[PDB]
Amino acid sequence: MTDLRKLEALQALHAELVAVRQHRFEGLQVLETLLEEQTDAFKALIAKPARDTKDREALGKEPKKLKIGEEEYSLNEDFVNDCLKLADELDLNEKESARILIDCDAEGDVETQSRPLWECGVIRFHQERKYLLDCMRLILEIAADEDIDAGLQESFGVAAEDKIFGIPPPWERQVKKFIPRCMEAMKGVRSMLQCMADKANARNMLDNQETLDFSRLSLVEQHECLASILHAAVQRHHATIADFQDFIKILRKWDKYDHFLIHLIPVLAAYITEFGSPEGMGDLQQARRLNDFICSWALPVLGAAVRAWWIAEHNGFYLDDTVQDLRGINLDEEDEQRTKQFLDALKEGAFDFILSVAADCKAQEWQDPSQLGARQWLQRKIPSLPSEPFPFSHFLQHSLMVHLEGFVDATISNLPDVLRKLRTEEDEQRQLRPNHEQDMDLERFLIIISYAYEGRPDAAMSFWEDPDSNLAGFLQWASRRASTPLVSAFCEMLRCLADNEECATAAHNFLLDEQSLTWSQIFKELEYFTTKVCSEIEPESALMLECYLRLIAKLATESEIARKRLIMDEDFNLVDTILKLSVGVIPHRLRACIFYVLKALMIRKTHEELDAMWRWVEAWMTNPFPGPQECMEMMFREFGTGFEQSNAFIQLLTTLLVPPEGLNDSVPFPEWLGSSIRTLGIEPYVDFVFDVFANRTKDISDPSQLRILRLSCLDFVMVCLVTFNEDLIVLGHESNISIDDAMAATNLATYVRLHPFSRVMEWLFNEKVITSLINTIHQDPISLGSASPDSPLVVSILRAIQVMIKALELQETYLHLVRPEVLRYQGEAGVRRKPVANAAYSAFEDGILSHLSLVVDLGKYCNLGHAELTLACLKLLEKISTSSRILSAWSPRNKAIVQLERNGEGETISASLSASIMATLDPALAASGENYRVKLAILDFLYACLRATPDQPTIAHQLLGFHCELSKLGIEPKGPFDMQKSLFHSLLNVLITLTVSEEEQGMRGYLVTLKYRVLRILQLLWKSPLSASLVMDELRATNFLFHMLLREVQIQPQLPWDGQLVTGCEFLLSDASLAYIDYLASRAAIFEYIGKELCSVSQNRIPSIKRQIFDALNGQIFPLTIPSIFDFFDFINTDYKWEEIPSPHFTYLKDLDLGPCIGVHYDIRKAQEILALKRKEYEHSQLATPEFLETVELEEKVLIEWLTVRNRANLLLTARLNLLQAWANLLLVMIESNDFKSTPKMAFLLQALQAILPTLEAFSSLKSDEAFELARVAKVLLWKLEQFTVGNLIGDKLFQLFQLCLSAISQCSGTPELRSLYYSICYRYLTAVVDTRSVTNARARTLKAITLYGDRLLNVICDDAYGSDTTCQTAAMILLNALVHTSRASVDCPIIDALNRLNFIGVLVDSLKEILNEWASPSQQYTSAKLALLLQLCQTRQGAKYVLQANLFRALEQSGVFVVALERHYALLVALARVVGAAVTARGAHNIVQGRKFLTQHRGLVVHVLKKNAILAQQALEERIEELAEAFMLLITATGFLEYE
Amino acid sequence: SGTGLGEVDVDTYLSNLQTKTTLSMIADGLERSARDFDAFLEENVTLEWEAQRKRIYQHFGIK
Repeated sequence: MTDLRKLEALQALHAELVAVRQHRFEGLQVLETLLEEQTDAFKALIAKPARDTKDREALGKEPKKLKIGEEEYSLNEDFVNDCLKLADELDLNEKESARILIDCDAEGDVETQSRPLWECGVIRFHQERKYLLDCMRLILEIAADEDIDAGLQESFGVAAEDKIFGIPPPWERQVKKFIPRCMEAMKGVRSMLQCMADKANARNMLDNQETLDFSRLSLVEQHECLASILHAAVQRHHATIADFQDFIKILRKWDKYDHFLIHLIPVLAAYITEFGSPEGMGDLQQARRLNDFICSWALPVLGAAVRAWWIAEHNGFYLDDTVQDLRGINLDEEDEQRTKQFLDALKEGAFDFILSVAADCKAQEWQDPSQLGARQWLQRKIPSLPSEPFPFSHFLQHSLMVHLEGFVDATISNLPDVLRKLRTEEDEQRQLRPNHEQDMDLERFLIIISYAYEGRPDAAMSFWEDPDSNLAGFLQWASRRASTPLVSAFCEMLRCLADNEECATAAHNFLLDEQSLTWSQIFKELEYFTTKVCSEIEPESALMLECYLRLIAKLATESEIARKRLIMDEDFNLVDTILKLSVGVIPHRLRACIFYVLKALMIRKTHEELDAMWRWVEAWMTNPFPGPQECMEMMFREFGTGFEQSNAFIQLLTTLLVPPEGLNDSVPFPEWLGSSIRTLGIEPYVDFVFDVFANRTKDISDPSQLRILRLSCLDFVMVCLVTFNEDLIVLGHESNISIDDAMAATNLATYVRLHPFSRVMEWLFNEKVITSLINTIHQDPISLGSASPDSPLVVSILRAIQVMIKALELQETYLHLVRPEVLRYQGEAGVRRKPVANAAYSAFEDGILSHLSLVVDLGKYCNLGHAELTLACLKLLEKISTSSRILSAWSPRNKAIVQLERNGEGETISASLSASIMATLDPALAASGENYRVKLAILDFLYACLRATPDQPTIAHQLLGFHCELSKLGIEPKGPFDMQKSLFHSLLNVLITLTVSEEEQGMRGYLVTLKYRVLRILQLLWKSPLSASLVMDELRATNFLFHMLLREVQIQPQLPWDGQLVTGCEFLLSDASLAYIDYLASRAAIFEYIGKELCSVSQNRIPSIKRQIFDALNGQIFPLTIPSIFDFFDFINTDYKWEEIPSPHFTYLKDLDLGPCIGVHYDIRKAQEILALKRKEYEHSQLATPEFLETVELEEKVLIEWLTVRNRANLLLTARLNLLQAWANLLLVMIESNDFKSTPKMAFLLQALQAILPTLEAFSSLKSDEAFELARVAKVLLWKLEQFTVGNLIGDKLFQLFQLCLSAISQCSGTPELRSLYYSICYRYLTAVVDTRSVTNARARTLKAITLYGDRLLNVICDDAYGSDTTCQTAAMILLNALVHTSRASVDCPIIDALNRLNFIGVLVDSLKEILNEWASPSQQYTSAKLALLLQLCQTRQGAKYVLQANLFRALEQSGVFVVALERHYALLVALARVVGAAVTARGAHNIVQGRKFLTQHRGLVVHVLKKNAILAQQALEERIEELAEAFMLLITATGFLEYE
Repeated sequence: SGTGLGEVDVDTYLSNLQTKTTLSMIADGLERSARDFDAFLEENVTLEWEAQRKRIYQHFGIK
């Protein structure tokens, strides 16, 4: 929007500043326009108007109407009370509080948080200052960024100078400075916090605790922002002596140690650096006065640290006598004074306080267990923090480290003699009284140095570039003979000074000899301690050993030369020493450090290193100084005690299982591991890991340690499982022993027997494992909500879900190609193994189907926002719903539907899913947008849940907002789905508001996939009759099809797909084919839904929606216009030639067919193996193998594409077909169910005819699948039939269509159904259209068109007659009658002669026999049409000769043929008598003999009919009898039987 | 109301439409054949001897 309030404006400004900070300058003008609107806001940092009594009285007198600026509002008894409460809580003016509450009400934040209005007002008031200060902080930070353009760096600087500091720019120009305003603001914030704490303690000594905590967080953040702004202002040299004295006085009056001091220490540090150090107002006259003034305090350590810093920064002046004047001033006196002052400051605990502050600054919730107890062995007497949740930022830590390293450099380059004398005094004290422990000043200082130089290689390199500088000098001097604490501190410093590889290599080269410390003395001391332990130990020795181990591990992890040298050094033997030391009696810390050192050494390794490591491990575990089987388990149980050593050993094992090539054959361990002794190889290790993870997880009290151990175990299991070849074993078991030789079989057998995958699965089939897993996944929601995305709990849950997924995937492979082989091997050979699996649990689902809270926890974990965790939970739920045993146990009433209806879990899950799918996505990060991935995962889950077992309800129906009842569904009153607020309605909304028509690219791909998945889900819900009625009701009540049509887009060969054109050859190979198929399926589903709804509305006899549907279809909306249905018929185009494909030459591999490749799906591997075998045979033939090889290769690179192309093409084809079918169906529903007049719609009929004309002309005889769909609709619409032009056009189109039908009939194309459709189309044309110069011309032209084909078509018509099909034969029989009639209408006829030449009359008359057996029913109508055709021929004079030569008199006798059944019998008799009479009377006196013979042989029967003639069924029977009598009388009078007498 | 009231499905709707079209075509063909036959008989009998053809038989055969 644009009319944003204060909160929204500040939020937008903060977002723009953060974007610009992340190297995104797409909002420069936006920032320039925003900074001008909030100038009054940036002028004053924070200021709350004092509570006025006038406004209070005015609000309390007439709380009816309020006027704020230009707006007016109405006040009520509740809003006035809220205003008064807010003003009393925050002591804010009534007007400002009223404005804040009006803004809160307008924004409508009461429902988003569900809290009192006054609490929301307070939250908004805090957010105001929060953002107002964060904007200034980010502005000042960007103004000093060196990695950006100088222009913007100066623009932001001048903007901050003009707005924040209120100092006008150089091109222009009572007021108060910025430092006093900031100081007053900080004082007010402190007083407000104090008053809030006091009032809270008074009232508590509720539902507002979280609000108070958030307010305190906002206040401390605002204080930190103000401190950073003040530090920046001081660094800009905008301070004076008055502010310095005021700050010093405020410090002297400090009461309690808290985060405020840690936030203000940079302020005074910068003050001293500007005034104290010669890096600013270097006035020696003022410097001496400041020194005399600084040199009351409520905390002596603060004064000591301040004096030490001032002395360290002031020594820069007393260096030379050329840059400044030092005349008439003594040096030795001042030197001794500063020395004694610094010694006093040290004795008071300056460095101790500095170290405590540095430690409390980086206080992390969790720390790596590889550095436990490090830098935490001192005697700290400074009170600790209250442990309240006040986490620090990153800029503050950076500034603190910068200041610390600067102070270190100053102290090292200015006071070397001080450190020398301090070290000598400490040494003398420790010598003259070893029983006592001297001060830790030097150790604390070295630890502070280490903390300063951490993660900053740019500054760490300074200690190695110039080896003859002050830094390198002190580094080399601090390595001489000293005590254990100093050596430990130096080792820790070296460790922390190895953030990269270059620093690690530099430290390695500096420590070794090219006296100072050397590796020789280190290893000598190590061997001495080893021999002493093996033939007590003091804490100092243990600390020294731990420090040495940590340093070695860090060097090996960072450097490479040291890792490659020390690992195989013959003079050191580090591995031997650490192994001899570990086997001794020592705490677990040393063992953990040794394990971490080994891990570091083995983080990158090769075959020889792995072999040596395994050799040493076996040698030291087989006889550690009692049989080996006992010693190994003793050592395992010893290393299992605790968590540090156990976790370190687990990590070492996990690292050792990684192959040297990195993350397929050559399992990462020697195949001969444990061959000497009778051991299973590596199985004992996995067995111990699993039993520890299963049983020894109860002795861990620290939740963090338990989480870390579980994460390590899950990582180990995943590393063991991912190192198993699945496809390899499948191909082996398939073709190795059955096709290939038995040579490589031994390799696969050994791989399957030695790989721990089988044992891992066997353990996974245990109840302890799944119980531990479901307990770890089962945690309270508050922990996950308050935890960090990188928290160990989330990572452990993710690893557990991944392990479960991998197990569910590989359980089949295990039970099939692992279990039987292992069993056979154990039965044949001699192996002693202990089963750890449950025989009852036939599958992995048997052990977990008894846990119902798992799905509940998985669903509740969806409202956390973690993309990976959400996707994992969705995949797990999908796989669970896809199984069969779980749903068989749940629904054998049910257990799942009741589990999710305990405390409204389903409702909140549906709400979270709706809020997620409603969340927008990033157009740039389409395929990477976590939101889109979560949406696709949810859609796939719903699809899989609805597709499996659709008849019976499932969890999907409940999540959609339906009342899942036993074999029944329903909706509840006032429920979420009833109020149109549910997952289904959310999907509908996000679908109708989705636009795919773009300009930069056009027809995007991922939106198409989203809508395709949504439509698939909708179709699955519709087809299910259990969830069809309510769905249709809810859809038709919201005008879904209307919104869909409004969102439709026309397709044309010009609009490209994702910037790619369709005609391009790469289209078939690119991914646009998927989007095209998806769009086709979407159109098909939309057309199907429209047709179904139209049919339903039409069959319900209600014009309420009928006329609306027809208006939307015609292109008008009551007016908004839209393309009609005929416009969407643009996907039928043969120009692309999807069927035709250019076949390359393929000079070689031509004989390689796609037999074994082939639901048209040609597998590529079936041909890949064939071509590989052929290439191998060709190479073995040794005939120009190297040269032509390339040829073959590229040939493959062709055929692969070819294959895929076909597949793609095939898909497209069927897709089109589907769509077409749907369209056809829709069109049918549009023709029959249409009560509207016919003359107005005639235009649409002509348009459809014109559109289908080219389609039929292009697919007249190509394919017989779409022809049926396009011909049945034509047949239908042909029977449902200014005016002169319309009639002429109709006649022309019908005459044109009549040609292709006869063409296809003569060519014998398609199946009998398509031929019957063509026959009907031609029959309704030759019977109604033709039946007056125009009529004669049309008849002659049709006869000419028929003669053009001639007997070629009559032959097929006769062939398809009296055949297998029942309808095609009758259609052909009727078409023959129509043809002969139309031909006679034009004394002879060529059609009868052609039929006689084809021997059709002969077989037709021969089939007359057994007519009684054949005679509503299809056979009845077929025989009726046959007799009608036969009678039609007996009317012509020429046909008489052929009908007589056919000898039908002897055929009608063998049949023995001579109220409704009687009517049909009389009708058949009438037909036969008519045929006989016509045949007799056609020729003349040549057939009278046959007539007389027939009348004499059948005398008497005709007499009954002639005497009979002399309610509806009765009249029909009488009419049939009359017709029979008339036919017999005609036969008699034509034969002349009277003359015979 | 809606969602089904003595209604049918699209799969059966199209089948019923096709069956009705086929039955109507067969009925129209039968009616046209009958009408053509009746017209032919009327044209062939209207020449002469309309009532004599039956009177000769009524006189010869038993009335």
